[PDB]
Amino acid sequence: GLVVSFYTPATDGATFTAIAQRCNQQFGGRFTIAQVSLPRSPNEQRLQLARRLTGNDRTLDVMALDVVWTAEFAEAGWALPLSDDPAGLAENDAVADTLPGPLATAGWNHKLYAAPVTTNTQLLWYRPDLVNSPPTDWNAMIAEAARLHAAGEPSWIAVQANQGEGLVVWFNTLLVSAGGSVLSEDGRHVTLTDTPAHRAATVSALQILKSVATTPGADPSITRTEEGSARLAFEQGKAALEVNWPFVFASMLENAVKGGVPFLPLNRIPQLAGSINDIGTFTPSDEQFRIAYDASQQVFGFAPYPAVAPGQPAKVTIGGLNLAVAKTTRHRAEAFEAVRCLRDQHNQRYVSLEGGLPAVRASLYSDPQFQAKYPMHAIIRQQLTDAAVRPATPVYQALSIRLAAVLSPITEIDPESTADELAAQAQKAIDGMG
Ligand SMILES: CC(=O)NC[C@H]1O[C@H](O[C@H]2O[C@H](CO)[C@@H](O)[C@H](O)[C@H]2O)[C@H](O)[C@@H](O)[C@@H]1O
Repeated sequence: GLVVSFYTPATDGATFTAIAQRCNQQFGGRFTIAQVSLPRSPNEQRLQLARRLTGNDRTLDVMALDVVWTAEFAEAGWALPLSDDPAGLAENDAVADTLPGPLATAGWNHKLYAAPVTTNTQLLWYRPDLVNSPPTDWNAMIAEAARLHAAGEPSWIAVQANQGEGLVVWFNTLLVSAGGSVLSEDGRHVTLTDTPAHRAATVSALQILKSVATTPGADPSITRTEEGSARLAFEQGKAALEVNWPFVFASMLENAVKGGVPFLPLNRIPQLAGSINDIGTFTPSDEQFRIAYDASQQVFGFAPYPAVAPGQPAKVTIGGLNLAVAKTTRHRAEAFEAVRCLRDQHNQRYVSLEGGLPAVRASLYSDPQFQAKYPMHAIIRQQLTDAAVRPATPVYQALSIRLAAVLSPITEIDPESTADELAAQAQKAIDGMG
């Protein structure tokens, strides 16, 4: 039969490949889903997809889009509205049993242009052996890092924030948690410094970035043009504190069974031998998962994202992937059917438990079988319930590029002047000038 192309980020290739294979057994010769990988950064995923769309690549069918691209891909007509499904089933499937935050990321001008498949929110990860209590706010984070430095322990605070979208996500979380916002609701005005309260929020966020940057024992990966991994920095024992997406859970066990984690020698447990499947994925039995998790809990713990204002949780920036159908497709019906199968219950369980990507199906967070294998479900769902959002605007690419260029390196942030520079660059971005 025909082939529905399914473009996903390369680091999520295998996972989605597996999901496609499952769905391929359910169509039975009618058509086949073929996964194709896109580069690692959201900007490059966007660039590849945009080149194929403006180039009228008629072989491009289904796209796994970062939540930040919806607006653009809706305004350009690149992502077909879900109401363009010839079967008329896409919208109802997308809203059914799906968390409202992801759905909000999938909409534009009161219409859905994608069906959420994965969502994302950052947690705090710590070494319970070296850190007696997980810090609840960012000043506590700085104090704990300084204490670990004074104790000769790893004092890095591992944040996946080099000079790109990760840094913008960190800033957005800090800013919204402080009561601020990059843009107005309609995305037409810059709200970083337009009122005293807004400017105060921006200044507090920049101050937190600067103080984390210059904390005793700070990571030297920020003062360089690096592609460093906070996940691997934690897994190598260089950091006892990390804020990152939940996939680092699935990584930690997996890499520990492969022998790649020094302080967690899961590879030396005979009962875990063979728990790595033939394509390199940690697929434990129930008892093997119990063994691995109970061993990991003495050196690996999770906690809510640190608050900005002590006394209430943070507003954590939402991320994830929404499934959209490209306007270039020759088979709208099969593309939307594939979208529906790719996000069904079984594949959501798989994408969360094996792929490390938070599911969007609300039912799963109320499923005890799922909860027993995904111990972070409660914190994830609560952080998704009151999540921060990045601005939804068709010029988000230029906006994020300009904001990242100003923010980095965070060692050079001067809160007041940097706030003014951020507002000016954001204005340039939204003026059709970025
Ligand atoms: C480094 C960073 O944080 N960039 C911002 C994007 O982070 C998330 O996406 C990345 O991480 C996911 C794993 O958790 C992975 O599936 C994606 O392929 C990565 O691009 C987040 O989901 C995105 O919305 C952020 O834009």
